[PDB]
Amino acid sequence: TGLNPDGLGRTAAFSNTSAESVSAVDATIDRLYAQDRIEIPTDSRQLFSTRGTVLRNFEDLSGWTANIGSLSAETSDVYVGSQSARLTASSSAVDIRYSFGTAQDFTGKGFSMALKRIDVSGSSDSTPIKIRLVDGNTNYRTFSARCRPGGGDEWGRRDFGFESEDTGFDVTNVQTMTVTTNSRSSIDILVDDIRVVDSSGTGQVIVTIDDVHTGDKTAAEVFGRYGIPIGLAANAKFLDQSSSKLTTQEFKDLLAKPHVYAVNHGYNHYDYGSYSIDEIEDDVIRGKYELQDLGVREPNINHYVYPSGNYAQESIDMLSNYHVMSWGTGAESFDALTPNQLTSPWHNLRCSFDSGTAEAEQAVNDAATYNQTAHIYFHSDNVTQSEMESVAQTINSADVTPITLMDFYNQQ
Amino acid sequence: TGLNPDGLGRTAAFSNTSAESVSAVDATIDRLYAQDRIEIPTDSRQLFSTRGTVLRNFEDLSGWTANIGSLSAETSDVYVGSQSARLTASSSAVDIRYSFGTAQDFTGKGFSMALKRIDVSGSSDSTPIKIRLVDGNTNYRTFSARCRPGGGDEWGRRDFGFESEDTGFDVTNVQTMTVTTNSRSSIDILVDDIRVVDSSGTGQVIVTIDDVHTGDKTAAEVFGRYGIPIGLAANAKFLDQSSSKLTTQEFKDLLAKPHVYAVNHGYNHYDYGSYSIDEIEDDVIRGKYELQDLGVREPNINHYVYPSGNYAQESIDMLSNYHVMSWGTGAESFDALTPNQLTSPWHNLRCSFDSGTAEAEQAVNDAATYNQTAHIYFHSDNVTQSEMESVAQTINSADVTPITLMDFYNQQ
Amino acid sequence: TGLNPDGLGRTAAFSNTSAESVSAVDATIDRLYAQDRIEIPTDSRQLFSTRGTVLRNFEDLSGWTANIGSLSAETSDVYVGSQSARLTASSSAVDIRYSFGTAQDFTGKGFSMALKRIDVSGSSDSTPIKIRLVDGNTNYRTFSARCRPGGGDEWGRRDFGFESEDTGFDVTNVQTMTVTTNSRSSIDILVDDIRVVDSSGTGQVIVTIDDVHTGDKTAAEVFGRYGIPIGLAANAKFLDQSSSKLTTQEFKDLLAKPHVYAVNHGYNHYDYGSYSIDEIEDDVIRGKYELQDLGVREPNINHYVYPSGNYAQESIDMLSNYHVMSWGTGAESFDALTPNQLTSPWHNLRCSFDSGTAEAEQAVNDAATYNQTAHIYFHSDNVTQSEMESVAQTINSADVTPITLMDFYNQQ
Ligand SMILES: [Mg+2]
Ligand SMILES: [Mg+2]
Ligand SMILES: [Mg+2]
Ligand SMILES: [Zn+2]
Ligand SMILES: [Zn+2]
Ligand SMILES: [Zn+2]
Repeated sequence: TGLNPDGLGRTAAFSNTSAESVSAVDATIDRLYAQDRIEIPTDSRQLFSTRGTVLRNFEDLSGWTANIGSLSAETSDVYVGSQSARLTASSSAVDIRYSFGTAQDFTGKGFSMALKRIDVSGSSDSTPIKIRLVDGNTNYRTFSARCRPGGGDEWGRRDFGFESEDTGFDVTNVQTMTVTTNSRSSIDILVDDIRVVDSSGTGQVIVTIDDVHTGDKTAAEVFGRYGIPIGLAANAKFLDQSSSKLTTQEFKDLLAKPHVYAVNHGYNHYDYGSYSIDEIEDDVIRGKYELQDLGVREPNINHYVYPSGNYAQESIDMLSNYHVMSWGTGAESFDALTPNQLTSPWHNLRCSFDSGTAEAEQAVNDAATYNQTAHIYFHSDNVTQSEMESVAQTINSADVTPITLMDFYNQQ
Repeated sequence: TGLNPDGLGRTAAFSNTSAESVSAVDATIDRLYAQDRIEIPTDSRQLFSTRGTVLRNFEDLSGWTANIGSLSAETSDVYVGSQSARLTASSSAVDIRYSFGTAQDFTGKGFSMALKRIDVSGSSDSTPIKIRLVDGNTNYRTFSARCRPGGGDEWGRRDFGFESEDTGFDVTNVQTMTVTTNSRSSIDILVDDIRVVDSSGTGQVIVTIDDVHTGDKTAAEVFGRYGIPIGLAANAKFLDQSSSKLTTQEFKDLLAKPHVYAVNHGYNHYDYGSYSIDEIEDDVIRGKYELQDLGVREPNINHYVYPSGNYAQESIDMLSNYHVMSWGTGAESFDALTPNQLTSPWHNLRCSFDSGTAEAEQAVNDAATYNQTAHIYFHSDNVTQSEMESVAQTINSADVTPITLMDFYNQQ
Repeated sequence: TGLNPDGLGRTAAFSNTSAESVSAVDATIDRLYAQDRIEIPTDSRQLFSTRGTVLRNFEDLSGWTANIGSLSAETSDVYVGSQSARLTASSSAVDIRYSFGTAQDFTGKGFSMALKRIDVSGSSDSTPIKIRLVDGNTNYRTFSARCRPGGGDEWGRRDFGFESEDTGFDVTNVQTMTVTTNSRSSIDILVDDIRVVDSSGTGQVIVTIDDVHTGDKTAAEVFGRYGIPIGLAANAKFLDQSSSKLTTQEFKDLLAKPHVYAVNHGYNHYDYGSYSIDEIEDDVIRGKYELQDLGVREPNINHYVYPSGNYAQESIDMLSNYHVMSWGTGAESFDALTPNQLTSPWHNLRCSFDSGTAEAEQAVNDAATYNQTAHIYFHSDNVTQSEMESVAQTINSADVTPITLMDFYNQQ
C-alpha cells in the first residue's frame, strides 16, 4: 500500500480502487489501460486552414472588377490580414473577376476559399458559390461549394469541388478567375483568402451509408463486389429498434467485413438546431462510447457525420473535443467533390444518391477526370439494389481509388 | 478539496490519492501524466485491408481457367463481395489463370490477396501460394507468400514478396496472371480479392534481432558500420538470466545507440498454441510495461514480433489491443519481401539468416531491384561476425533505404 | 457501486470520486476524458536519427586527407559503427577531404552529420561546421551548422542548411566532399555518420514569434496579409504582466485567427544553464498545462522552443517526455535552413531577424532556390512594422510553401 500521500484534505493510500466516475486534476499513471478515448487530444479546426499557398488575397481590391452585383472592402470583419471582401447584390447574381499579369497553369491544383454568410434570401436562403477559371479562349472551368445558414454563420473555409467545364478549356493558359453566385433578392456574403492546393495524386471515392437501415446488409454485399469500403454512419440507439434497422449482431458481423467501418452519427441522431449544444454533446459522447463497446476503435471513431446534415461553428467547436472530421449533405456533384488536400475537415459536404445515381456518378467520373476526392452517401432504405450496383460498377470502371475516411484524414 | 461529488454509493472528495490499481468507467483528467500506454487506441487489423484497387475479383469465375487442380465458387464463406474462389486439388498443385481483355502494365505495382486454409496435407501441411504474371513472350514473373496452419485458419490478406523472374520478362506488357501452389496430396484453400498497390518508391530493408542474446553487441557494431537500424525483438525476463543474454545495463546502453530500437517479443517468450491466449496476453502486457520501464517508448513499443513465429486470428485479435503490427518467420526471399504498401500489418513474415545468409542477401538484392520492402532477421548466437558483415556489406552496396519498423508503419 | 475490489491494503468501491492528484500503477478506464496530455507517449529523440542513407561512415579513414588540421580514428567514443573521426587543429581551421570514386549527383539531396564538441577555443567557444561539396570544375557548394557548448556537449545530429555556392557549381557532377570549420586557437570535435536525405520537394518557411510581446497583434495583421502562419512561442506567466505583453483575451483572440498557433516556451521562460533541470521541467509542465487551459491543443502543444535558445542533451532528455520537437537560435541564413527531412527534431536552429531582415530574407530565397526548409524568428518589440512587411512580401514573392510546425513534424 505504502503510507498516505503528502498533503492536506482527505488523502489515501489504496491498493485497488473501483469507481464509476473519477475526476482528477492530475493523474500520474504508470501503465494505462484506456484504449476507449472519448475526448481526443487533437484539435483539427485550424490545422488545415493554412495549407497550400494564398493565390488571391483580397487585401487590396484594385485588381478585382465587379462584373455584376457589388464589391467592397471589409476591414472590421476580417478572416485573414487587414481586410476581407464583402460581396453584395439585390435581385441579382454577384460576379467579380481578377485578371492575371501572366498566363496561369493550374494543372493538378484544387481551390479553397474563406466564406461567411451575412444575408441571402430568394428562391433559397442559400447559394452555390462558384469559382470560375477562364482560359485564353474564353472557355470556363467551374468549381463550387454551398453557402448555407448555420454552417456559414461564422467564418469557415470551403474546399471547392469541380462542377463544369467548357469543352477544350486550357488549364495551362488561364487568363482570369471569377467568383460568382446564383441570383437572389438579397445577397451579403464575405469572402477572403483563396488558396491553391496540390491535388496531383489520383482521384478518390468515399462511400457512407447513414442511419443503420437493414438494407446495409445488401449494400455491403454489393459494394463488396469491387472492394469499395463503406462507412456506416452509425446511431447506436437505432440498433435493434425495429425490423427496418440492423440488429446488434448484424452490425458487429458487418463491421467484421474488411471493407465495412463505422463512424459516429450520434447515439439518437440529435441534429443541430433541433436540440441544444449540450444535448448534442451528450448524443456525441454516448454515440462514441456505445460504438466503442461494439468494438469501433480509434481511427474509425475519430470521424463524425452531421445528423440530418445540420451544423454550425457552435457544433464544430463542441465536436472538435471528440472528433477530427465531419461531413454535411448536398444533392449535386460539386457537393461530393473536394481537392485531395482539405483546408477545413469540418465544412465539406457529401452528395446524396437517395434520389437517383446521376449526380453521384457524375462526381465519380469527375473525381477520376479532374483528380479530386468524391464523398457520396445514401440511406439503404431509399436506394434499390440496382441503384447500388450502378454506383458500384461506376466506381469499379472509373480511374479512382476507393478509400476509407481514416485513409483520407491520414493523407492531410 | 471541495465537498463530495454528486451521487449515491460511496462518494469521496480527495486531495492526493495513491493506488496500485484504479478501475474507472468514466475518468475526467485535467492533466494526464501517462506516457506508458499498455492498451493502444488504434485497431490496425482492417485499416489497410482496402488499400489500393481490386485487380482480380473472384466474384465471377467465368474468366478463370483451371490449368491444374479444380476451382469453384464459395458463397457460404466469403472475404469480400458475393463470393470467393475455392481451390481444390489432389496429389497435385493447383494453377488457375486469368487472361486480360487488353495488355496490362504492372510497372511499380505490388500485389496482395485474401486467403483461408481449409486443408493442406502431404510432405508439409503448408504451401507457397504464387501470383505469377506472364508476358507476351511467355516469360513469367512470380511473387509469393505462405499458406500455413494457424496464420491461415481464418481469412487474412498476404502481401506478396517477389520470388523469381524469367530473363527479359516484360512487366509493361502482361497478358495473363496465374495463381498457383506447390504440389500436395490434398489442397483445399479459399482465395478472394487480389489487390494492386503502388510500390514505385525505393526498396527498403528492416533488420530484427530476436531473443536478446549477448551477440547483439557485436551485431550493433557491425550493422552500425553502415548505420542500418536494428530492431531488438526483446523479452525483458531474459535480461540478466545468463552470460548468453544481455544484462539490463547492456540492453539500455544498446538502445541508447541511434540505430538500435526495441520491439516487444513477450516478457517470457510465450508463443501461440504452446500457451493459452490469456497467458500470452499477460506476457504481451508484461513485455510492454517492463520494456517501457527500460525506456522503450510509444512508436517503438507499438510493434510486436511473434514468439517462435507462431500466430493465429485469435492472437491477432488479442494483440490488436496492445500493438499495431506483427511479423512471423520464414526461410526464403519471398518471405522477407512485401510491397511497400501493406494490406495486413499482421500476416507478413521475415527471412531468417540463422542458417545461412543466402536467402537474406537474395531478399536485399530483390528489394533493391524490384522496389519492395525486405524484413530480415536472426539470433545473434546462431550467426558469426563475418556472416553479419556479409549481410551488412550487402545492404550498404544495394540500392535500398535501411529503415525502422516505426518508419515502415508510418508510411502505410 | 458493487463490492470492494480484490486485494489487501485499503480497497474501496466508489461511485463518484474527485481528487486533486491521483497516482496509479494500473489504470483501467472504460471511457477517458483526458485531451490535455502532459506526458506524451512519443519519444522523438532517435526516430529520425537513422533516416536516409549513410554517405560517409568514417569507419575507414583511408579515403580521407587533411587539407589543413589533423584527423584520427576515435575508437573510444563512437556515435555509430566501430569508430568516429576526431578532428583536431591548433591556431588554425580544419578542412578534410574525401574524393568520390565517380561523379556523384546530389540534385534534390540534403545533408546531415553526427557531431560532438570536446573543445573549441580562441576568438570563440564555437564554430560553424561546413559540409563543402566540390564539383568537376572546382566550384564549391556549402551547407553548414553550428558546433556550440551545451547543445554540442554530447553526440547530436545536425541537419545542414545551405550557406553558399560558387556560381555555376555542377550539383550533378560532384567529385569531392569536404568538411571544414572556422579558424580557432583550439579545435577538438568528433564527427560520424554523414547522411543523405531526399529534399527534392518544395521549399518551406516557418515563422515563430517569441515571448508574447504586444507587437504580436501587428505581426498577425502583417503576416496575415499573405496567409503565412505564425507560431507564438508562448510563456503563459507573461500574459497580463504589462502593457508590453499580450492580455489573456488578446492571446485567445490571436489564436482564434486561422494562421496563428501557439507552441510552448516555458511558463516563466526558464532557460538551460540558468536554472536546474528540475526547475525547467516544472516550467515546461506548467507552460504545457496553462496553454492547454488557454485552448492550445495537442499537435500545437507538442512543440517547444528553447528559452533564450539554451539547451543540452540533459534538457532534450527531460523535454522528450513532454514535447517532440525543439528549436534553438542563430544569427545567419544557414541557421534557419534545414533539409525538408530532419534527422534530429531537437538540435536544429532558427535565424533571428530582430537585428535586421537580411539573413532571414537570404534564408527565404535559399529555401526557394535550393529546396530547403527555413525557420525564421523575431520578437515583435525588436522589429518595426516595415521590417515585418519586408519579410512577409519576401515570403509571398518567393517559391516556398509557408507551413506550421505541426505540418513540418507530420511530414517527417
Ligand atoms: Mg483578408
Ligand atoms: Mg469475393
Ligand atoms: Mg562511426
Ligand atoms: Zn442520420
Ligand atoms: Zn524469440
Ligand atoms: Zn523567449
